[PDB]
Amino acid sequence: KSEKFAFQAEVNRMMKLIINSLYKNKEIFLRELISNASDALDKIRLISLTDENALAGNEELTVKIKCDKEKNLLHVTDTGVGMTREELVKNLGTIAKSGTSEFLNKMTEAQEDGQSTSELIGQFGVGFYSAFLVADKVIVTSKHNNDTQHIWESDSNEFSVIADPRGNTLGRGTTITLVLKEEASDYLELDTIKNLVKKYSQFINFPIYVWSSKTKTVWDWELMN
Ligand SMILES: Nc1nc(Cl)nc2c1ncn2[C@H]1CC[C@@H](CO)O1
Repeated sequence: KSEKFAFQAEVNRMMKLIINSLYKNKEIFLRELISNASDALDKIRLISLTDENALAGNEELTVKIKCDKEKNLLHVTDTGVGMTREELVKNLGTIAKSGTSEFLNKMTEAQEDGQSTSELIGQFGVGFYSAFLVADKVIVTSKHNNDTQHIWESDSNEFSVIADPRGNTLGRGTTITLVLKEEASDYLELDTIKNLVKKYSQFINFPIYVWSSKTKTVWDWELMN
């Protein structure tokens, strides 16, 4: 079943531009993943204004983050609109999305004339690739109302997509899972991530939770808002 794909040339070049742009600010990857989740949440919310059964698969609209230090994984899950198999292949593997080409051009000039590019990335919502600053592997599990649950996975040298054998566990939404580099083990620490989630979510119109503990050990979603 597992079908392999090569990234489109432009995306390879875009990945490199993005990476070298935030290379001294690796922490910004989290802000972009949260921003992406926010976008996905706004889409499903707008769709709910028309489609009455829009939220059936998952009546909540949240962003939930969890550190799995023991597995060296960081997970960013949203109950947003999700992506069908085709959207996983197209949105992550190519520049087809309308204004992505515009970003490639502006981001290239800006970077040339010493202008800030940090805002461009957030502006055109192409911050997903900054995950490769702290991850050796990025896995995107997604469930869209019009398709079954799939998994996209990449080490940046190519990518695969397979139907998720685990069935439909998300309900609706997306999970970005990062297999962190050694140099980034820090992002496995609750205190660190929790701090980042707050410094980058105070402007999100959706509730943002981090799976934290007290310590007898109590585990539950802590609202960072
Ligand atoms: N979390 C995401 N949810 C949805 Cl529905 N789409 C996403 C998400 N993260 C990334 N994408 C899509 C939109 C931008 C594109 C390239 O980063 O991939």
